[PDB]
Amino acid sequence: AMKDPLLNSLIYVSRYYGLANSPEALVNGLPLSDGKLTPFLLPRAAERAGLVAKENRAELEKISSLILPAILVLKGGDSCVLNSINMETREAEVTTLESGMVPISIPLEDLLEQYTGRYFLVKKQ
Repeated sequence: AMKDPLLNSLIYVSRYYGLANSPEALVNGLPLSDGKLTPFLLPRAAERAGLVAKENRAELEKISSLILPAILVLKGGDSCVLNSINMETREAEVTTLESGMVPISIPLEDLLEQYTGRYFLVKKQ
């Protein structure tokens, strides 16, 4: 059972890129907090995966579909992958710690209420 939301989100993106990385490799040599990744460590974890991750600020509806999947920082130390947003149906597709590796649909309103305004742009090295 995965408990680290940022690690779950990073593993999903690594896998989306066909990059095989144990959760172990991704945290190797990093100083975790209460056993978990934080936004401060995530660029170095991404490097260990063969990715580049960079934190940015944007309102949710300003994030381009073109850069997805992105990792959203959510209130309370949580995170998810943003896979897509449909503005017609007002639904977002996200991958959460509870959904594991499976993207799920949620109401856009719900994501807006938890989103902090900060996200990671993730791409291959």
